[PDB]
Amino acid sequence: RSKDLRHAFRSMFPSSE
Repeated sequence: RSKDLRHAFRSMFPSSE
């Protein structure tokens, strides 16, 4: 979704990585 696209920003962080 267009709102879920904001969750992709976390992938850049070390928490998601």
